[PDB]
Amino acid sequence: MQPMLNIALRAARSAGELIFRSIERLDVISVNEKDAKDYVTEVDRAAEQTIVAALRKAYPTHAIMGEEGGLIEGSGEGADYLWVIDPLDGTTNFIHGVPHFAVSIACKYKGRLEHAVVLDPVRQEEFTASRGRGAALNGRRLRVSGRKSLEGALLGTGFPFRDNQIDNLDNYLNMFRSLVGQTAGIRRAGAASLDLAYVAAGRYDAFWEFGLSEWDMAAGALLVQEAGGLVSDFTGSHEFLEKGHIVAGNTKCFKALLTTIQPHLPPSLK
Amino acid sequence: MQPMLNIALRAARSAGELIFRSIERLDVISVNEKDAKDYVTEVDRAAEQTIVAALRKAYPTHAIMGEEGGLIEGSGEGADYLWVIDPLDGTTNFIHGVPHFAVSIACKYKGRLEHAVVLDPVRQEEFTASRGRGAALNGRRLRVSGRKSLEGALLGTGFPFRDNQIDNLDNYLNMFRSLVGQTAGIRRAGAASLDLAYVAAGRYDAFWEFGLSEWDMAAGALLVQEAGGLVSDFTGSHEFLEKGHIVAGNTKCFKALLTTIQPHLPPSLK
Ligand SMILES: O=C(O)c1cc(O)c(O)c(O)c1
Ligand SMILES: O=C(O)c1cc(O)c(O)c(O)c1
Repeated sequence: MQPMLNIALRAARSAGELIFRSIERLDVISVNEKDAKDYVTEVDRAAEQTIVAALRKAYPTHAIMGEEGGLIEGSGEGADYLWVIDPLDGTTNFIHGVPHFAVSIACKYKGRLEHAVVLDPVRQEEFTASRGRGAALNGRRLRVSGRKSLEGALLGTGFPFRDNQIDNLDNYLNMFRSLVGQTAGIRRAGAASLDLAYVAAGRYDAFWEFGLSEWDMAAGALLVQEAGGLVSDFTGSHEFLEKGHIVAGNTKCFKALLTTIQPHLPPSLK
Repeated sequence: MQPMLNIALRAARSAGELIFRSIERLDVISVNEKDAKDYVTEVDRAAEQTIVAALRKAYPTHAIMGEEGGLIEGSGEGADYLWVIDPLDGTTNFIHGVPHFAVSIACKYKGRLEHAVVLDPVRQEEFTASRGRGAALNGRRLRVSGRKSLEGALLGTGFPFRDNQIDNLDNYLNMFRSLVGQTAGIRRAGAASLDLAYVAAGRYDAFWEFGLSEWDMAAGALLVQEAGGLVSDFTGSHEFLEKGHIVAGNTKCFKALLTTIQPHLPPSLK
């Protein structure tokens, strides 16, 4: 891999080790729900510090973006590079003790995905990719599935909003209803980055979600493109990071899933 | 532990080793669609034989009822024991290469759940219980969560039915709609056994599903009861194993989920 992807990978590993070590005290701390959520914010910030420290040791002039910290611009040539970091994808799973969550690290050069790490530290699954270098899971070269249609497909989605609102719920369930009929299953495991990784690995045949922020999609999107898959927003265009709505799949199941949800979209998602 | 639970646990381990070894040859699947389902049948039958050989080595007079093999009756005093086995719960996940599935073994004495093992061989998480001894995860005592209401709750569910048409999905989504309300999330992960285990561990606050077979509910239902939790069918009665509909939770989330679904059941599930 590129030295840059190796540094992203090593960062993701250190953060995942700290997050992994952090899940034990939760069931002990879980008795105070608000104090438990405060603790998870603190674990997330410790994970962000671990990632940023490792990245900035190799590239102190790069720009960095996170949910909480926002955009910190670079300097010189480094102004062109942007690290998009989600230190813990699947915070609801994490607070409940559900072992399915991940560190997510993307590197963008002039707005285009260059490098991606999605790291499951419980299963110790390291998903990696660089633009034009392909995708891998623990060093095994990854490829999207061969499935030709939604019949007998396994699809993923989520509902990533921090409150259950009826407009988002109605539109979400409209699409869900329309998408059940044929599939071998529909999966809601609760971490967008792992869903996109699973499409890249051939474990899922397609994935769709709206309401996502860039840090939840960026790495998974490169994994899927480098796996020979397709990624778009709900209009079929390439602004999934900016719009928050994404369809990702193998080529055929991507097209069928994108076409299937259009009749159910409000103009908001068009 | 009791020798009988130890034998259950050892059998679950050997089947998990075989299923784990069987996931590597998949190369995250998509070989031939038709060949893949047959492979799953082969893996499941090999695993059921591995479990049954350990069960009959220790207890040759016990009755045994498997997902593959169906019901084989016992003899003498052994006739009082029924082993209810799913050698691989989460077959659709397994065939796609999604690493979330479990071996599930219950033992019933005179109609009553007596022993339970649910084993996740990827995360190597061994959930165990005997009537009156409590439940454990890798030997560590389990207790259902403290959450007092469905507000910020995490729910588990699934809908394995695929009819020619969307009627049965409609009734399922009637229940789903009524249950979203104030919840933090719902999960659709593909293995009922692990969802009931997750209620028993405090990882889910409650769970509901209909169309389930006994071998997928039996072990998880004892895990929940021994974790201080509640199990019933969709009417609030205790015919979940026979009817295929089940609600499991901590005290308050079990009651609130039971209350919320009552108006939304079809006469099918009364
Ligand atoms: O219940 C859901 O719709 C759901 C809940 C979540 O908290 C979540 O992250 C997800 O991806 C889906
Ligand atoms: O078919 C099943 O055993 C099943 C299907 C699901 O959609 C699901 O979430 C689950 O826990 C189990």
